[PDB]
Amino acid sequence: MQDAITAVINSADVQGKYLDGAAMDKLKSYFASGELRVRAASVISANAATIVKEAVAKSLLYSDVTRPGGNMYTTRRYAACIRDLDYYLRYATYAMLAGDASILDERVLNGLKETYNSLGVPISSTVQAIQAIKEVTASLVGADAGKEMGVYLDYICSGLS
Amino acid sequence: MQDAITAVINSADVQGKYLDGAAMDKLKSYFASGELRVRAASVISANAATIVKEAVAKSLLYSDVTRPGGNMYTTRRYAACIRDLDYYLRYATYAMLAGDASILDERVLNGLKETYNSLGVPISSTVQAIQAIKEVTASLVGADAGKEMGVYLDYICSGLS
Amino acid sequence: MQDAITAVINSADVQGKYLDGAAMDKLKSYFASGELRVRAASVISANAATIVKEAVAKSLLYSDVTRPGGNMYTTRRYAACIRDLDYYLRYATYAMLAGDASILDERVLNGLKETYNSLGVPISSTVQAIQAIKEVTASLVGADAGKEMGVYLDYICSGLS
Amino acid sequence: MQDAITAVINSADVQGKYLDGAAMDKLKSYFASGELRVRAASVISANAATIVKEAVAKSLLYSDVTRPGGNMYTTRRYAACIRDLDYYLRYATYAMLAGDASILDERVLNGLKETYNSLGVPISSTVQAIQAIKEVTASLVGADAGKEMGVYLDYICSGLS
Amino acid sequence: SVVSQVILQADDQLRYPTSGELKGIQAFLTTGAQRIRIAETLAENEKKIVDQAQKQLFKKHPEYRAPGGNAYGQRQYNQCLRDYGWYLRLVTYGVLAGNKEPIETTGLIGVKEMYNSLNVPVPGMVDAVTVLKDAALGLLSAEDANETAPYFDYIIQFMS
Amino acid sequence: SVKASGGSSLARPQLYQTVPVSAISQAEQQDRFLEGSELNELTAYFQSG
Amino acid sequence: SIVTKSIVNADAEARYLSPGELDRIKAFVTGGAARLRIAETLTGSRETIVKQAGDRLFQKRPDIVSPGGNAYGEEMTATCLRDMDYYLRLVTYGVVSGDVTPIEEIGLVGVREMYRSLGTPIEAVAQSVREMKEVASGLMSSDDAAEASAYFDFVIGKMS
Amino acid sequence: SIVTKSIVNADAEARYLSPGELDRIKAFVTGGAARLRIAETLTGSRETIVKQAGDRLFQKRPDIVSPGGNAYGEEMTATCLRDMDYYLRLVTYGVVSGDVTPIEEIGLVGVREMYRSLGTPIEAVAQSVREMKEVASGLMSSDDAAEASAYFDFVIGKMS
Amino acid sequence: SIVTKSIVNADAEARYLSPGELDRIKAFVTGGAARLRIAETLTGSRETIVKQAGDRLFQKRPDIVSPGGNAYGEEMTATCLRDMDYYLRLVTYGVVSGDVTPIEEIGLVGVREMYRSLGTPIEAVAQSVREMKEVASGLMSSDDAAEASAYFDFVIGKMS
Amino acid sequence: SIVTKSIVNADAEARYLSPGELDRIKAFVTGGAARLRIAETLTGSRETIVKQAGDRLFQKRPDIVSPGGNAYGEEMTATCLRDMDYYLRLVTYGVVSGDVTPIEEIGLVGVREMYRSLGTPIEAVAQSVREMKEVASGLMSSDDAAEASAYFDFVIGKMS
Amino acid sequence: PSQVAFASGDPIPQNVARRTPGPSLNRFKEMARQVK
Amino acid sequence: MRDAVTTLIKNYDLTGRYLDRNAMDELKAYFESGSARIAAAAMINANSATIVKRAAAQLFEEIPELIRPSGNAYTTRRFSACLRDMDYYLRYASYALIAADNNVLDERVLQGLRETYNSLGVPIGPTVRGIQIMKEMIEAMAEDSSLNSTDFIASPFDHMTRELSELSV
Ligand SMILES: *[C@@H](C)[C@H]1/C(=C/c2[nH]c(/C=C3N=C(/C=C4\NC(=O)C(CC)=C4C)C(C)=C\3CCC(=O)O)c(CCC(=O)O)c2C)NC(=O)[C@@H]1C
Ligand SMILES: *[C@H](C)[C@H]1/C(=C/c2[nH]c(/C=C3N=C(/C=C4\NC(=O)C(CC)=C4C)C(C)=C\3CCC(=O)O)c(CCC(=O)O)c2C)NC(=O)[C@@H]1C
Ligand SMILES: *[C@H](C)[C@H]1/C(=C/c2[nH]c(/C=C3N=C(/C=C4\NC(=O)C(CC)=C4C)C(C)=C\3CCC(=O)O)c(CCC(=O)O)c2C)NC(=O)[C@@H]1C
Ligand SMILES: *[C@H](C)[C@H]1/C(=C/c2[nH]c(/C=C3N=C(/C=C4\NC(=O)C(CC)=C4C)C(C)=C\3CCC(=O)O)c(CCC(=O)O)c2C)NC(=O)[C@@H]1C
Ligand SMILES: *[C@H](C)[C@H]1/C(=C/c2[nH]c(/C=C3N=C(/C=C4\NC(=O)C(CC)=C4C)C(C)=C\3CCC(=O)O)c(CCC(=O)O)c2C)NC(=O)[C@@H]1C
Ligand SMILES: *[C@H](C)[C@H]1/C(=C/c2[nH]c(/C=C3N=C(/C=C4\NC(=O)C(CC)=C4C)C(C)=C\3CCC(=O)O)c(CCC(=O)O)c2C)NC(=O)[C@@H]1C
Ligand SMILES: *[C@H](C)[C@H]1/C(=C/c2[nH]c(/C=C3N=C(/C=C4\NC(=O)C(CC)=C4C)C(C)=C\3CCC(=O)O)c(CCC(=O)O)c2C)NC(=O)[C@@H]1C
Ligand SMILES: *[C@H](C)[C@H]1/C(=C/c2[nH]c(/C=C3N=C(/C=C4\NC(=O)C(CC)=C4C)C(C)=C\3CCC(=O)O)c(CCC(=O)O)c2C)NC(=O)[C@@H]1C
Repeated sequence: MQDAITAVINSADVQGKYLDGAAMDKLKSYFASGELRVRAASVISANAATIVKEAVAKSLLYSDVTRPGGNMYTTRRYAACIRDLDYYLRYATYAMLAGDASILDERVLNGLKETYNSLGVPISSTVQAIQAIKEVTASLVGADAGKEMGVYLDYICSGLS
Repeated sequence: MQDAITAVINSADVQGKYLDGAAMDKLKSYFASGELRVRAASVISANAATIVKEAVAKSLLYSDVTRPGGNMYTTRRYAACIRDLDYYLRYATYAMLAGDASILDERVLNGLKETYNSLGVPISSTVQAIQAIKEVTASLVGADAGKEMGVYLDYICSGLS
Repeated sequence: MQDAITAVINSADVQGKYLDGAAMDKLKSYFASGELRVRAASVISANAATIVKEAVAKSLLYSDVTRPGGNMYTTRRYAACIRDLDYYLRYATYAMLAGDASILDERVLNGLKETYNSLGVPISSTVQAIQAIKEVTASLVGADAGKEMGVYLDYICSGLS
Repeated sequence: MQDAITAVINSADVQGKYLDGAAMDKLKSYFASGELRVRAASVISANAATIVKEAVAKSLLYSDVTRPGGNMYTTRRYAACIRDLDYYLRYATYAMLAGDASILDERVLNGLKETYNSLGVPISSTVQAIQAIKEVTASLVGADAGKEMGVYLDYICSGLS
Repeated sequence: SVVSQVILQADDQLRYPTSGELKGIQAFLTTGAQRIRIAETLAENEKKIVDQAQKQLFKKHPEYRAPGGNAYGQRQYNQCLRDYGWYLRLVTYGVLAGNKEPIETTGLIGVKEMYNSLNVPVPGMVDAVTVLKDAALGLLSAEDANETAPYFDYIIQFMS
Repeated sequence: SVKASGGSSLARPQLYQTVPVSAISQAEQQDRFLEGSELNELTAYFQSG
Repeated sequence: SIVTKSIVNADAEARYLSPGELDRIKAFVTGGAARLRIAETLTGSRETIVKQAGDRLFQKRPDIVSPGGNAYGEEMTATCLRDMDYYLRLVTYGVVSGDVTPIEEIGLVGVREMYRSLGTPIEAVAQSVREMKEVASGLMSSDDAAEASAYFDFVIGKMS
Repeated sequence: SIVTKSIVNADAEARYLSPGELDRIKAFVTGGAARLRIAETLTGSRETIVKQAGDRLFQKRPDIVSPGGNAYGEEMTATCLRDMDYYLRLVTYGVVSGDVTPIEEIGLVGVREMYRSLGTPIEAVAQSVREMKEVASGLMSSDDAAEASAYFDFVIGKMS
Repeated sequence: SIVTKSIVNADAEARYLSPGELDRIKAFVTGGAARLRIAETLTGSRETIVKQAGDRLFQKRPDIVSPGGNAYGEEMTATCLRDMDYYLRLVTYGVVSGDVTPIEEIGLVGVREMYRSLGTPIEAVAQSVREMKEVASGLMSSDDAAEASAYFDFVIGKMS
Repeated sequence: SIVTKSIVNADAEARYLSPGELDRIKAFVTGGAARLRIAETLTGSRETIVKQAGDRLFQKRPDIVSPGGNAYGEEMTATCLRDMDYYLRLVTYGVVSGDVTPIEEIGLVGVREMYRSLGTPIEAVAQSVREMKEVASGLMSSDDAAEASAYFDFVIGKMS
Repeated sequence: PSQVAFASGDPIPQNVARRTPGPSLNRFKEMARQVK
Repeated sequence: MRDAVTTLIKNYDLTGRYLDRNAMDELKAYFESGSARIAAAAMINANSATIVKRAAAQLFEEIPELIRPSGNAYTTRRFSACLRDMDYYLRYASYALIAADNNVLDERVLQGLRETYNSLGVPIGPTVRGIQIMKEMIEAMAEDSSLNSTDFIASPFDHMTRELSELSV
């Protein structure tokens, strides 16, 4: 994985030069926008079960997915879906802290598509669940922090689709 | 693809209720910003060649990417990269006038990581190219209209990263 | 794996309802067949080694398969072929007891063709070996339970096809 | 695809420099061996079906594979195997005439292993069939052209394995 | 006919007609005598069938004679009777042919939009074909009814 | 069960057409920017919105 | 089921079924009529066991239906009774199969994670299934209610 | 099979099964007893058909068993008899199935280039199938001989 | 080269190379000494043609280096002569290959859109390769000048 | 011819001929005199070449002149010698033209269908062309027979 | 000129109702009614 | 596409065997059941439209959330798509009843159905619920009608239910 600072360092390293002025400006932008990422990660780590619980109430409860025959029917499948949503929320928090979505490729999206297609997991239903996660965390954490969280959760949705 | 109006109306139809308090605010913001977004897209469509002209002059030229051994070395690879920046600008205008990134999710981000990782296109270099397009459009069409383009442009950057 | 009772329970649970009269009829049919299945399983479990002995003598012995240059030549390969026929007999006994080929789908036919193609194991020769197992078991148990065992042995053969 | 000439041209081009003397010795060796390659390709194009005939007679006939239950049981699958060996011989002559194994990795090999795994085709047995093709071709054409054909036939075998 | 379907399949797959389909033509030639008998009895006794079917339909659906329908005048009444007569006629045609292809080329392909343009209800006509089936199978003998029933049955299936 | 999977990639069927989607997709299938026709489309629709 | 459990154990030991296991399967297929009689008894009294047991649970733990509770309200009470009926159906499946594996693969693996995601008191759901056991033993005979109470007590032990 | 062809022809037009193909399916079902009798006769006399037809083939065409012929030698003669037994088994499959689709799928696709790669005269294998046809026609009644010789002549057409 | 082109054409036609291409391949192989002599002469004198052609182009077209021109600037002129060295290298690649396929696959496809996105006059690039052609023909012998100049003015004709 | 298929390739690529292709025309023109004297020598020896080819064919494979063979009779052997002489004339046309296009467009497309319809042993015709190769290499010099044997090998590979 | 910011502007919070038991649980709802 | 006679021929061809007495007994059983299979399929053709309408009505009254908002039978477009899917299931069930084999169901129904339903969000539980509802109403109608053998009718619907269904246990 890499953050924004590590991405700038790696780009300047494979170019083979020192940090020029544009790299300094990108670093200054990240250093300016870091504190809001810190407080957003604090809020998400505070309420991390509540976004998952509320978003499952927003999208998946009392529906065909949790009804008999659905993919979230049994308790083991419900616990697996809650585990998957916890993974998505935690890794989106990691990507929001890093300012880069590289960890989502390295850890999450490298095999999730083929894993879900082997498992029979409804990718559309997971997309609606992650959009519900996005809406709940955007209501909870603020405006621009909610925008950043929505960007990384839409990256997770784009990796699933 | 879908736009902001379709997203609003699908959320309202899934909820099963009418357009009570916030859908109206989103739609009046959309219809208010629409004519200036159309004017911005008119300016971008008029000056579409020149944006990628000094965008590639600012970002990719006189680098090891353009040097021999780089991915943008030959004339065919150069013209393909120019056509890709034209694609990014055009679909960013599409997402701006739609008010939603579903066109980017459905026609851009569905296989972009696949084709770039299979071909060998440098992700950091093309991210810098779209950042150059963002600052060029922000200079050329205005700060706020340039930022309205730039939220979809760095959505494409986050999809690339 | 699924037997008849678990298949009925799985179907009714995905239906979401309690067990109706058709479930009662299928359960009573399986309980009617169960004593014959248990008697056949006991006879096969007693005569496990002799069926494999007669099948190897009937099909594989004194041939180019067991001659030098054959895949049953070296005695570790011979003992592996014996253990494979014990696998087929034991899992066909399991499938006959269960009234279902789900265990053959999950544990026997799972990658068996790729396994044998990687090893160099002769596919048609082991098909004839399973056929010899089918004839010896039909001679040793009877027409009815021998036919029931031969259904799953032919299922193993068609999976190897 | 690339022959030896396009291979050394691209090797000079990727580092961006002109042809040196050491790169010229590659063309000297290729133009030394070119008429041997021409006469070898003429001989194999004359006797194209004969090599496949003696290879199947040497390796694949009267084995397990033609027997009922084997991969070459039906006449359609026998014709498909003859077709595959014609493919291998023709593309091996293509790679021998080009002097570079790019056409094999581009049009024969990059997608054939998983195709044979999906079809259940025995990769070890078709590697032995390609070895029989190599032995019959080296008997027919000569020592140097035989081992030149055998290099690309072993390239096909290594791509399959 | 089934001969036409076999010969079109032979021309499609670029070879002479095969053993099982030739036995199909032979079976068709054996049953063609009773097919001709069915055509004769339906042609001679069509009138009671169409009369019973029209009174049964128009007592089951009291809206075409009522205001708000499409069968007010005697010319529309004669048009509905003409549609009944042509449908029973096409069924006799397909019974003679042994299968459905004359009915597909004469009165099936485009029938839904055909009657949407003339505002005649398609479920009304599937009720019409079912009551005409009831009249025809009541008038015809038992194994003859079993032989000629799937032609009408495919008519209701293709209508809806 | 089924012995193979083709993969369930996400399908996004368009439930109904609205005129911004219509104009954007109209030029998107033609592989071009929104020229003056689609600009007047969106201009009139955003004025009447 | 008992057959699948015996096959899984014998497969893990890499052997055929034991004669004791075969005798247990013989006893199971002879007692099939009795256990399906228990099944039809439970499907006959599906709506009464949940009724009386929910009444006992609500009078035993009124914080469940108190304001601020997890099952506060009409619709949350209905969801609680639906989960009760789900567990009764799983007990019916278990006494049919003769094994607790159909019970535990559907409603006991991940139940603690599910109910901590929902905020539901797991010990109160356990008390609900206890009350279902007492109501079933009320409107059932002695030894067969002991037989069903074995699977009910498995649910209690694995849940609480 | 006949049932396969009828279902495929219905599904290609996306309809249900037409009356003509249902009549052809019931003709297939009624002829099943006769086809089973013919196939049982062939599989009972499967050794003497191969023996007598191989004898008649090798007397009529001594060039293929002369030195320099394709079937010269004891092993090659036994392999030729094995090929004739294979084609007789395919004929029994076709008689059972009621058409020529199993024969065509198993042992008539790529036979020309297969026997060309083997170096075997395809007209001589067709002569072997012809002698099998003559022996099989002599070992049954006249209509059964015609019915089996239909599939035999299909093999003649696809191999010559 | 011609080897790659002939192999690709035969692969498209799914056949081996005919001797009408094999004689071409062996004659192209034997006639390679002249082409490698041209290539080594060009890469031995490689900078001198660039110097002379740049001097003659900047003499013939002053508006290239004029204020407001495309190559107005020191690094502009440096990259202009770098593009000239690029195209001379591609000419040597075509001389080495005996075919214009390396020139097409490296520096002819997308040249027009590339130089429109650079602002550089394509006809002036054509003039640059033209002065390259006269300088090379001046410093190398007559038939040798014809062989190299054929590739040179193929590049010129692909430009303009 | 090689020049006309170079024209075909250049027209398919929508361009003039590459300098490598003009070098191919150069090599074709320079080798034309040697190819023409090869063709003149073998058309001077056109009679004894096919007489010795026929006699060598008769010694290789004697069942052709035997009863039961295709060429039984003096007129049949005369037509066989005429066909061999016509294939010799096609070898003349191929050596003259410089490619195997005249053999392909006169007497090599559909040769399998032609000789399968005629009943002609195609391997025996390949043996006749091989004996023609042997006697042509016997009475032809080494490089000239090497040049003709490539076209002969194309005839062998495409016809056998 | 400052009113262009639809997506760049402050996003509007949404009123999405928490999902409730529907008419698949009608018997359990009327059961809860008569139990009270 | 393989019926019972074709899959028996394929099973014997894999082992390279002639048709023995067990094979002739299986063919005799198929050929004696074939008249009842044809009568059942003609019954299926008879009441197809009314049975898909009343089966959809029974499905949507058992699970009423499908025709409500957030369900996948909400619009008339979704309603007609659900009717088309149920008619597809009935048509291929008729094909499997004629063929006496579920290989047609495997080849043409079930091999991409989970993928399409997960792609479009279509539920897989109410689908097999409607399939089983069709099975119960068709079996009851065949019991009402003069059908001597009705045991084979449940086999294609139960095969669809098991293959399309999700492994709960
Ligand atoms: C500058 C952008 C960088 C760069 C790019 C580069 N791209 C290609 C080729 C392709 N790009 C695409 C992508 C798309 N096609 C579409 O229709 C869409 C959605 C609108 C996308 C995103 C594809 C498919 C190709 C291959 C074929 C094509 O040209 O369309 C190349 C060429 C690769 C080659 O070796 O031929 C290059 C070089 N390279 C850089 O260095 C910049 C970082
Ligand atoms: C009743 C004894 C207690 C109670 C229950 C309660 N549960 C829920 C919500 C759910 N419970 C489940 C559980 C299961 N689904 C299954 O398929 C199985 C196995 C067969 C089980 C055990 C599920 C899935 C839900 C979510 C609802 C849905 O299906 O969409 C609630 C509702 C909470 C809410 O809506 O947020 C309640 C109230 N609560 C108590 O206090 C009693 C102790
Ligand atoms: C929840 C939003 C939806 C959903 C989930 C669901 N997932 C599974 C099972 C698995 N999911 C994964 C995926 C991952 N692998 C990883 O490495 C990571 C983090 C980077 C993830 C998220 C895996 C491996 C499994 C398999 C676990 C197992 O073996 O049980 C299930 C269970 C399916 C089952 O058959 O048990 C479910 C239900 N499905 C839905 O319907 C929700 C909308
Ligand atoms: C002789 C000392 C004893 C004995 C021998 C005996 N052996 C067999 C049968 C077989 N033995 C083998 C063993 C091997 N195959 C190998 O490749 C190797 C090592 C190189 C060994 C040791 C095999 C394969 C057979 C089967 C024969 C076949 O080829 O199919 C028999 C025959 C048993 C029968 O019933 O056919 C016998 C009698 N018996 C004695 O009493 C001596 C102690
Ligand atoms: C006998 C009528 C004629 C003939 C026969 C002959 N055949 C072979 C060898 C083979 N024939 C086959 C063909 C089939 N295999 C199948 O499974 C089927 C369909 C069920 C067919 C048609 C095969 C595969 C072989 C190779 C043997 C093997 O099993 O590997 C030969 C031997 C040729 C050799 O050189 O070995 C012969 C002689 N020849 C005649 O002259 C008769 C006209
Ligand atoms: C000189 C004859 C003319 C001229 C040149 C000029 N070129 C550039 C910039 C670039 N030219 C290229 C061209 C290529 N690079 C390759 O690898 C190949 C194929 C072998 C070609 C054709 C490139 C890539 C550049 C960009 C620089 C870089 O390498 O990154 C300029 C500069 C324009 C600018 O805006 O910077 C100029 C001036 N101009 C003329 O007028 C002469 C006709
Ligand atoms: C009669 C005066 C009124 C009436 C009654 C009625 N409707 C249904 C059932 C359905 N209604 C619909 C309608 C719609 N689908 C849409 O997408 C829209 C908006 C354009 C509408 C209006 C549908 C699909 C159904 C079937 C699903 C369902 O059961 O709800 C019934 C029940 C029929 C039955 O039980 O068989 C009745 C009695 N519909 C009208 O339009 C009049 C206002
Ligand atoms: C009705 C029982 C349920 C239901 C159905 C529903 N299906 C779709 C869409 C599709 N269904 C299919 C499936 C098939 N294609 C085939 O070729 C076959 C077998 C012959 C099948 C079974 C496909 C491909 C689609 C997509 C396009 C199409 O309709 O062909 C929808 C539409 C969903 C949408 O938003 O577009 C619906 C509603 N939904 C339910 O809730 C019932 C359980």
